Amino acid sequence: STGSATTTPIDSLDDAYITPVQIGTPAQTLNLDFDTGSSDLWVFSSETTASEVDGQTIYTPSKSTTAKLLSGATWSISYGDGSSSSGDVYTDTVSVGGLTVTGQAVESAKKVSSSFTEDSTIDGLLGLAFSTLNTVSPTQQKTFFDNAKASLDSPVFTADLGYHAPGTYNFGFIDTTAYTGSITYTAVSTKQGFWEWTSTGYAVGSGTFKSTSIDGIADTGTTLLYLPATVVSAYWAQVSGAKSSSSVGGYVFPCSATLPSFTFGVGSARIVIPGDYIDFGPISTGSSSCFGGIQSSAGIGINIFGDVALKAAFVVFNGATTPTLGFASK
Repeated sequence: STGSATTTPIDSLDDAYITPVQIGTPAQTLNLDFDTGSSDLWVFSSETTASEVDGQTIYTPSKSTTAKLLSGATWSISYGDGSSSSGDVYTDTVSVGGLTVTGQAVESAKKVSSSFTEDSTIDGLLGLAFSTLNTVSPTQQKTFFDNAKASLDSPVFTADLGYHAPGTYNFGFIDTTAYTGSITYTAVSTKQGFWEWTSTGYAVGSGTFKSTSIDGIADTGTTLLYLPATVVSAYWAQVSGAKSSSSVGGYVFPCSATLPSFTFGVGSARIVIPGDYIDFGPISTGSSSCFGGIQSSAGIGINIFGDVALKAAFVVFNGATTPTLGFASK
């Protein structure tokens, strides 16, 4: 089997991407944030505290003839940005782009943090990291991809995120028309439950490529590119007037600036992020100071190849017995 679904930016800045997902019988379609940095499929629901729902579409398990309460199961998650959610668990039929999994754990939110309430466009998350990170207790549950894998034509999914435009998540096949050149594959460590890999270096604009190992995670659920402070300082030094602002919480730059590209290495291959992918617009409405899309990871504990980086590539998440990642230009 295969599946293919369009993923759409939630706003004009590409702050996140939403993908329609069919849950239950009859189908209830919710727009979920596909997140290769986490491993829970959770949704706003008829059980979510009413004051914490503000425009989201909800899953109502009582209206699904295939929903079954997973007795005794609860979940609770906290994300790297400080947001969180928790609740109980159903199993139900879940379909993405024509690919159907029966008995998928659907984690129904009883509580969500304010950042989720305030984002009316995201109805939940669909985790695509390794199932070892799933938070369901006392019996950990499998991700959608883990449940689908054995049925897929090939045990892979691909992320093709657009810049200011829709893109595609495919399951079970590699669309050879969706990229240019070849796909370069690179080793993955699953020891932390992430799609963790080592970039071979970087360049700023037309500058020379610096060969240096940068360990980080491929994370579709993170907006920005978080890299070591040395790398990030080298980037922003090429933007007149850019500075790190403690009050704003990262590098800002004059909105009148032209941003240089940023290149990252995948083996001997190179992925070029155009400068305009690094512009996240005014820090507040009407400001002439703009927020940068490349930020320091120093306060995180891990480097994160988020959407800024991933949207410049066609990315293969190869879930074979020994997982690997592939990157192609497009």
